[PDB]
Amino acid sequence: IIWGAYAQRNTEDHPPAYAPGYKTSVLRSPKNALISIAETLSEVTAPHFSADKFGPKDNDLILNYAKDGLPIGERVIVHGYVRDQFGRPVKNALVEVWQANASGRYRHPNDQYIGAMDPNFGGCGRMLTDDNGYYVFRTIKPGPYPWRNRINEWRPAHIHFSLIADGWAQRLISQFYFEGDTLIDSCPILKTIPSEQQRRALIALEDKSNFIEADSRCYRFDITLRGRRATYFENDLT
Amino acid sequence: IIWGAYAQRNTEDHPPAYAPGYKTSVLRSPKNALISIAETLSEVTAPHFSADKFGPKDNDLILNYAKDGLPIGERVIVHGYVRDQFGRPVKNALVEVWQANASGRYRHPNDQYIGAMDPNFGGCGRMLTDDNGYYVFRTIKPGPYPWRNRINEWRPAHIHFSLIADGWAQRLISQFYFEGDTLIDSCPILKTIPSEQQRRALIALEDKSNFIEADSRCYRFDITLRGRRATYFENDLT
Amino acid sequence: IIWGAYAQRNTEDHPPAYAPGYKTSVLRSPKNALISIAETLSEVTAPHFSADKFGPKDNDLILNYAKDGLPIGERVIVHGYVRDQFGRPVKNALVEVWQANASGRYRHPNDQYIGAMDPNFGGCGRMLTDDNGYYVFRTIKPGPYPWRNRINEWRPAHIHFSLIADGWAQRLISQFYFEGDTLIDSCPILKTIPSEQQRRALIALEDKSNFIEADSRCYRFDITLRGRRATYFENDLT
Amino acid sequence: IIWGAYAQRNTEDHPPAYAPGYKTSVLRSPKNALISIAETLSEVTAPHFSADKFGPKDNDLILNYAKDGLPIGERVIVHGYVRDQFGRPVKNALVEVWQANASGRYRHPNDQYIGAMDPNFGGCGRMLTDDNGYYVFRTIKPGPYPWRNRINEWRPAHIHFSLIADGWAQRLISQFYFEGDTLIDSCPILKTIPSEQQRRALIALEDKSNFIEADSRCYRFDITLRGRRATYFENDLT
Amino acid sequence: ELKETPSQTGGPYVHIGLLPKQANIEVFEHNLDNNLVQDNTQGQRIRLEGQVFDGLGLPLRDVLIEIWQADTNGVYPSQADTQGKQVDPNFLGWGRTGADFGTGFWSFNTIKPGAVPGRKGSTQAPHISLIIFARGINIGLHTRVYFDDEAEANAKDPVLNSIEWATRRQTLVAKREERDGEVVYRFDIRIQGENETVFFDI
Amino acid sequence: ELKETPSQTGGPYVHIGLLPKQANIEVFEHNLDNNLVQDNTQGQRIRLEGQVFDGLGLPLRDVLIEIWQADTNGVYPSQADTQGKQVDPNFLGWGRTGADFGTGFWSFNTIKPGAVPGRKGSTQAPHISLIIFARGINIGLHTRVYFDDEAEANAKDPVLNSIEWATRRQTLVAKREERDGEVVYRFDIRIQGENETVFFDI
Amino acid sequence: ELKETPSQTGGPYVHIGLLPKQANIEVFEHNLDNNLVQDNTQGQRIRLEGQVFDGLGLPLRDVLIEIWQADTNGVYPSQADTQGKQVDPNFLGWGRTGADFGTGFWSFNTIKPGAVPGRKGSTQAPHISLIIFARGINIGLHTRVYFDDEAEANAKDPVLNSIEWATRRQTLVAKREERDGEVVYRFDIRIQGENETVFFDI
Amino acid sequence: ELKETPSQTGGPYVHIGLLPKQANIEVFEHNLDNNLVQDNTQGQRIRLEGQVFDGLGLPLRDVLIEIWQADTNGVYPSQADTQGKQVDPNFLGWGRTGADFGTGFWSFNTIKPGAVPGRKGSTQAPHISLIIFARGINIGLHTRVYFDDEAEANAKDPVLNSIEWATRRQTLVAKREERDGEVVYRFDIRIQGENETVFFDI
Ligand SMILES: [Fe+3]
Ligand SMILES: [Fe+3]
Ligand SMILES: [Fe+3]
Ligand SMILES: [Fe+3]
Repeated sequence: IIWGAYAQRNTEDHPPAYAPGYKTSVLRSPKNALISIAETLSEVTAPHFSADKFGPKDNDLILNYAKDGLPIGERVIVHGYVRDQFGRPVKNALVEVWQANASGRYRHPNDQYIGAMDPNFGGCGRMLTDDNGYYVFRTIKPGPYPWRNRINEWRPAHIHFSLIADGWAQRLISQFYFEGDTLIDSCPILKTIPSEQQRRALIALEDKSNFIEADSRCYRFDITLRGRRATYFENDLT
Repeated sequence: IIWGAYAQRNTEDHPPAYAPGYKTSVLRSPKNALISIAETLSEVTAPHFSADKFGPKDNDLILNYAKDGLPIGERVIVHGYVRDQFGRPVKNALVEVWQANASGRYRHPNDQYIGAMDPNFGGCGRMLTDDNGYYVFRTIKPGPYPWRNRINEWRPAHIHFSLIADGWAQRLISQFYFEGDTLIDSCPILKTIPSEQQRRALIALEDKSNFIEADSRCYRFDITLRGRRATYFENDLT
Repeated sequence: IIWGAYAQRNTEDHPPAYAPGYKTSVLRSPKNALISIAETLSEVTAPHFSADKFGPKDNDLILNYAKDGLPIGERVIVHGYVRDQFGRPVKNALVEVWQANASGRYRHPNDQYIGAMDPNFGGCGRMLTDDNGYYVFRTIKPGPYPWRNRINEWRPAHIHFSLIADGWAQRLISQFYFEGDTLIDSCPILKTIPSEQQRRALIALEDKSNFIEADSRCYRFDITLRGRRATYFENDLT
Repeated sequence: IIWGAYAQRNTEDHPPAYAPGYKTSVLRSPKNALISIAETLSEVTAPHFSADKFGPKDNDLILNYAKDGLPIGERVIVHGYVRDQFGRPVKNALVEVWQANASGRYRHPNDQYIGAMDPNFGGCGRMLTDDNGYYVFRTIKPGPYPWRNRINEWRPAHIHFSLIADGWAQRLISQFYFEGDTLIDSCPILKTIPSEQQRRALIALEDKSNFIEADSRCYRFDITLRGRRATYFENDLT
Repeated sequence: ELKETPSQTGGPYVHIGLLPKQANIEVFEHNLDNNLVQDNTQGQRIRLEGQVFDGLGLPLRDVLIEIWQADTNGVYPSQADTQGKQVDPNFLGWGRTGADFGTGFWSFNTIKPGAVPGRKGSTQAPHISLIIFARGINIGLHTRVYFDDEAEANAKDPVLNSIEWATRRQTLVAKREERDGEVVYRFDIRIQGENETVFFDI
Repeated sequence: ELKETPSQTGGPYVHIGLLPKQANIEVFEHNLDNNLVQDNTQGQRIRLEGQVFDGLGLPLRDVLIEIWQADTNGVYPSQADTQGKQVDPNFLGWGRTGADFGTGFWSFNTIKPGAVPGRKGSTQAPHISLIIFARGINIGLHTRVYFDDEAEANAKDPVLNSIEWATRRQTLVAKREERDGEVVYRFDIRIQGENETVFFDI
Repeated sequence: ELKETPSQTGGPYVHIGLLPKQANIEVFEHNLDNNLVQDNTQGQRIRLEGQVFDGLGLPLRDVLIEIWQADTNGVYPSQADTQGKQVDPNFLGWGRTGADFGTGFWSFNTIKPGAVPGRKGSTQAPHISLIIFARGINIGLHTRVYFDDEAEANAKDPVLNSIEWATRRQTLVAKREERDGEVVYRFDIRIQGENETVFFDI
Repeated sequence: ELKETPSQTGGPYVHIGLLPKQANIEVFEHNLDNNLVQDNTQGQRIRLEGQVFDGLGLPLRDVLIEIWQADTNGVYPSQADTQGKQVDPNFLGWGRTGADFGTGFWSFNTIKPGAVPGRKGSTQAPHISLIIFARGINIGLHTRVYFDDEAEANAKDPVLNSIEWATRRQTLVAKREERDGEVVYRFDIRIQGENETVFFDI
């Protein structure tokens, strides 16, 4: 198999840069249209991260920052598969996540919300997907967070995630939400996405058969990245 | 009958000037709103073109540029009626058309697509409508054309057309497409038109009873221009 | 696994031999019913074709007959999978295709249609499916073709194909059409197939993510052959 | 305007020759398919009949055979328009009609039905359409007629008609029925027509505003013939 | 666009309306008939006769036949003829007849037509267009009658040559005979079966 | 009532159909062009020239421009002109041109128009109606060109005075120059941004 | 479970794709043909020839024919042959040909096949499997060719004996002839009508 | 086929997850950073630095930046590099950094990349691929950094030449400086407004 370029990003499946309902996008969006280019080796390659450098608790947000006791909050496991748009598993991709604690408070200098800080919770983790594109991490469910867009704006509970995979063209950062959260319907950040089906692609689903008795709940969440086409005739990549 | 002004152009029936999905419109659209004016003789008059100057093959794109043989591609006749918005025929209007060849290639210096050029095809024609507002021309069906808006953008097969009629206010340039072409649903240029019914007004329909056996297919396509109102009281035009 | 016979051909999924709307079938259809037989080694075996004999451009209809330049017309890739009725891939099957050029003209002595011949297009190709049952070829989209059934009859654009696979009982010749072609609904040859779902099984679908920018469109078309049942008790084949 | 050929007859809009439910068609239908030809002057021309030869009562079936008194039965006027398939009026076409009397009895040597003969009714008329394609005749509504197809077969009330118009290709003989007759749904002759919409095209409609008080009812029935296409390029007719 | 009114059989009494005399109904002063020769008509007089057979080989005794043809110089007496030539002024070009109720024989008295232009500059051999209607026939059947003494013209005729089964071409050729100085062409029509007559969709 | 057919961009190859010569296609014997002056045309000859700029200040090198105007006495060569005055018989009133592919410059050779009646007994200052089509422009943009040497007439012009932002009126006035005895009016069009040209919905 | 892709006629130009040489197209270096005999192929060489007739008794001049058969010892050159015997290594077992456009004759150069096992321990008489494709034929028609000099084996053949109308069995037997030392089997196929060839659903 | 998961802004606390040290969280033993130079890395060491500005001309103090580039010989340390050349074994090719919360300055310590093959046998000028994420940015913005001392290579670069507004090409060229023997390239990014940086859809 000789690989060609990644399929074009479908801009109608993503938010636009300028989205007035999300106020800080007004000054941080280009006024010119993006210039599309034909891909070269620069866009189809990406770095490789060795598992050797990852610690044993890097994917365990419940214990990786625990000092004197366990963090307070709802114990949950999140797992799923990362695939490309043609359904192929994405192997050894770097998945990084970060989130607030159970109070909706981020361990960040710029966060002054009154929700209480948890001395035993840090809020970040990472992991590599396996050969089947599977990932799994454990954490405390985050609480919704007020913020100033309109004065009484509230983000639904969410976990931020980032993927570095096989090609630079696949680079993606997004956020996932939890099935049933009523704030999902009012969030101006989620509403920057044009279609209802795409908004639903960011909701992690309760996975009841995978809850661990007397211990933790579980949510299932799959991620889809851009995929490469195969070439059978002229190979113009180089 | 004393004619008054043309009816106002309904801006909601046309694309807006700024349409971000069609990237080159971002820098080529005014930021100020258009200034509407009350019509004068300047807007209700237009030039007259005499049939005497038109050659016998000006409306025959199959033969008007043929040198050594016939152009390659699907033989088709396109015909229809030009009417104003109140249903009156538009007589002796100048209709000019241009298009790519069967490969989706334009005979233009700025077109470098790999689709092959056809030495026996030029791609432009013109004709005057008759007293019933009828027009008819023959051509080769054009092939769809890739272009750089997003990197893998493809125009559906189309024929560009222009009309100069009775009043300068009627001046119009547009494009028509062919019934059933699947690219029609994905074209960002066609999607600049706000309503689905107006997008459908640009699709030429297969006219099976008018195919010419063992020779050519036929498509029917009607065009509607702005119409003049009649005046029965004060005539303020001059 | 011990293989038994191919499953019975479902005659209601195919056209009947006598189909009066397709006039030449009136004198070329048996009046007696077909005699069904129980299969023997003669029906479950078939020949093997070695890849060694195939040239490098046998599946490239754009270049395999090109002499002075490229053929005129719409560049398209067609690909898909050949499976048996129980979903198993059909490996190393011989797929042969033939078609008219962009004008609807066949390079055949008996074709006198006025659509122009293309000196750089031949119209035939072949290929072997791979281990996943996948095939891919590139060509120029053919134009619809008038013919004399009723006097003004027109075939929709189509590509003829033939498969020789694992068993003689699977031998099949058919034709596929292109999504959206309006002639599909009027063709008496396609209407010889009794059911609407089976008529739809011959329509190749636009595969937009697999178009190659500034180069070629792509259509996806899968083929299903008869499948063999496995035997777990008496093996009466021999 | 230079006229080309008549549009192809749409065979799916007419009965087939072999229709086993209408028993006498079994031995009077060709087994070979019809051979379609391209039209010549022979098919596009037809004879002209001068109005001068028609008597004053040729379109009055109530009085044209009356000897001692008026025929017995329901006085009705039938009128309508003859147009071609593109909606143009058919001028000066010869329309001939014939039918049974009020008892369902034909004045024909081969009719032995017990329904009574009417000494003052003949049952045939003729007329030429006018410049608008209009025709009008007056008659007695015919009674339904038993006949031997299956033993208890009954034709709905009907009037037979024939048209000779502008081209030999338009030559047509058919029959029309009367709105609401319950036998229409059971007639095997009407059922030879494949589609329900075409069966409905033979039903004359009650035209209540055109009844003539204390005198006659009225039925409206329009007829559509094949139409000629116009030629704008090569004229191959001769 | 409208659909053509669907055809229906003429039925067994087609004579009442189209040949009232054969059904013994005298309601019209002028009656259309099978005699296309007027006293001043130009050309050689011929008689065209035959029978129409069903699938059992039996004649149809209730069949109605019409013919349409050009004059002696190959011009049609129709406003749609575009040859720019003057047509014989004493020629209708059309006639109608019914088979005899007892024998099944039908005939016309007409003139041998001249050759008419075919498409694209070709020339058609002399022919008469014929249509058949009857009980059992759902749509009028169209055929043509060519003449066996025009072998050279027939060999080059566009329509005859468009019939790919060459063996069927002969069913369209009438045989010339001579009964008492009169020239007679015999043309039997076989609707179904062996030697089935070619029928056209025109 | 019917809706107007919707507009679509002319696209980058608008020259193939409207100025085939600029695309090197010789298919027409008579070609429409940017020269409105015939030998016997009345009036003072002028040259109108300029460039069209996009929002970055760059010229459009694929733009197509047409103008429509009255003759030297202010009469339109159109059947819809109701002034009852005779128009110059050697004047089309219309022309078409394309910007040069390299420089972006466009021009017309025409005549300075006379004043035309405005609505309700008013008088319009001399002007030329202009329309612009190009890739990126979804509907042709209409504007007008007035002349800086007609200051008194411009001050009383109904359309100019209907623009309430007085500062924008100046974008519609071309500047008179004189290159070798020839009178030249320079009119640059700025589609977007600072000093954006006024566009009308007419 | 999926449904088989529906069949459609091969159409009149089936040669472009399956026998490009007959249509004068040289695009392939290796071309499939009607010669199954290689120099080292084992067995007695025979020529199989005939014509295919339509319902009027006329030959099809646009028909395409393929045959599939076992080698001289009755073994198929196919991985699906389960006899455990070694097949002739210089034998494809398959060939393709087209009827001549003028005469309608078709032929193959092959070898007389050996007897192949039938179901349940039976033995099939020597035969060649044959399929026909052409314009007008919606699904390829399958038949078999047996040999008249194998009367004893034919009498015991399972498939022939499964045809209950005994009179039709003879349509599947080819006639042995000898043209200049060469053995020729003549097998005409009648698609429709009298002596119609038996076709199988396999 | 599946649709790509939709993008969402990284938000103001993107550092917690991607640069925990900048947020004062020590949970990882190995931390990803902005230093791509290892002791044995080959090539000339350079420092790349700048600020990112919003539409008011103010620096973003919460922006996160990553770069991806080839080694000194123009080979990518990625299994998808098909050049068949050996890459520097002591080079990741990637780094990540955040703007300083007070000044808005960001920087990387890396190596000047070698030229990489472009499509169809062309050669790309030396460049670093860069992506920007921040509160307010819904999808990461892609751009490239070229070097002002590679004027000849830049002039022939395929991607730079694919930008039709030539005036915008300069926004992608970083300026070389020399602070104490160290080579520094300054590249400021203007997300919106005058001299807006070109962003690509890759
Ligand atoms: Fe009747
Ligand atoms: Fe275009
Ligand atoms: Fe075909
Ligand atoms: Fe957050």
